[PDB]
Amino acid sequence: MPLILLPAVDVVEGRAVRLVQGKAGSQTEYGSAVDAALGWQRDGAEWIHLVDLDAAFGRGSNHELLAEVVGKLDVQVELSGGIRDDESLAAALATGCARVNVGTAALENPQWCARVIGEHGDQVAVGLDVQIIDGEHRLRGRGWETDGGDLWDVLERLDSEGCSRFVVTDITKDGTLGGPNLDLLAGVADRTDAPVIASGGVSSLDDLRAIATLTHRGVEGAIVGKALYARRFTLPQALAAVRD
Ligand SMILES: NC(=O)c1ncn([C@@H]2O[C@H](COP(=O)(O)O)[C@@H](O)[C@H]2O)c1NCNCC(O)[C@H](O)[C@H](O)COP(=O)(O)O
Repeated sequence: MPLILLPAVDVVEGRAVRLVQGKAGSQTEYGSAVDAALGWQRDGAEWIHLVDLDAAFGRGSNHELLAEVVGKLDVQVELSGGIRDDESLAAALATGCARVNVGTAALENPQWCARVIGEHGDQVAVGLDVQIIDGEHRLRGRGWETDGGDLWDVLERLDSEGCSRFVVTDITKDGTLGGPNLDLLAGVADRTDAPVIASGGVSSLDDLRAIATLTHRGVEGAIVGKALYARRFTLPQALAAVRD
């Protein structure tokens, strides 16, 4: 089965934006979130990775707009950002999205996260936001502002709890067009039976072909942000590339 592509729509104040390594001063803007989402759908997206960046950064919410976007889309939505308790989880799922991602909550409230995993199964994936410094793989929460512990210990815990799916980002590569971290992706995929979704750094069609070589090891999909918005390549080119 080919690598699934998930065009990203990261939302700040109703707008589709990109950042370089999550920094405030690096923001590029690409029109309304709804137009971005419908545009990728028109180009053939099977999935949209829809993120509330304001919620992720704890500075506000785009929930009502995101609910409208999910409602308007025919294709499947992976919704993320600020899902950290029973209210926010239920509100996300009530949009009718295909699944959600929790990130910070896996680091800060492992007990809640385990119970959510146990009751929601395939509708909840966990985002692992990784920073590697001197070979030390650390997780980051709260818009990458906090340390969330050792990647490998947390990965094993979530795997033992029956976590359905992992979304793995190298925060150093995110929004850089510097290429994906194939070693990190393989490392995670080899240490869980759960499918892995690659996120961050894709810069070319060759980058997608490289990720596609990991599909047999557990890398089921790839989230693509900047490369699409910055027009490095088109979605149909990308869809064709993961098959060639
Ligand atoms: N500093 C940040 O950018 C950031 N801070 C938090 N998030 C996201 O918030 C969501 C969970 O929020 P919670 O911590 O659970 O409240 C997770 O999906 C987490 O990745 C962040 N990123 C969310 N956006 C993910 C992408 O970066 C995008 O989906 C593409 O993969 C871009 O990569 P590319 O432009 O290099 O292609």
